[PDB]
Amino acid sequence: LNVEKINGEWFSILLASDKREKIEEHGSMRVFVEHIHVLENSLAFKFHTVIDGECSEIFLVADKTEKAGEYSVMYDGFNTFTILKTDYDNYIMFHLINEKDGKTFQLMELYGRKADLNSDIKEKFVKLCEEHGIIKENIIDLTKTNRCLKAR
Ligand SMILES: CCCC[C@H](CC)CO
Ligand SMILES: [Cl-]
Repeated sequence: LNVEKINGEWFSILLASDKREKIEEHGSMRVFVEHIHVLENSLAFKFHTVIDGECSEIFLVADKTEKAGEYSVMYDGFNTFTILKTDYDNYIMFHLINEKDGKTFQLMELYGRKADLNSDIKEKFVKLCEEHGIIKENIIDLTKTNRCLKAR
């Protein structure tokens, strides 16, 4: 991974979790990326989210941890994440682990440089989710939901 090449604008495409409530319409992890800025020691994200039907912004900065490739950020508990796969100019796949209260769950996210991605890429993501114990019923195609695109 050449992390500098993930800089710039992205769209949230598929969102998946082994704790489905977290990514349902009112879940804390139901956020829609707008950009990722690469800094020397971190990744700075801008997201939108819907709160009571209205779009709103969320900004997070994730710091490099002591494990190469891994980043951490506080948001609804303590999160660590890695980049699973990317071609830089079309798709990126993230894997995240949340811890809160002694409990954990996984999130996986597929982002695109455009507002949609083709079915081949989506199906490959779905298979990768399954490989992490995230079942097909726990993968949401955000392109058929409110992603706050009008707010970008
Ligand atoms: C890299 C994943 C960012 C995930 C996000 C904020 C922690 C929630 O969907
Ligand atoms: Cl939308």
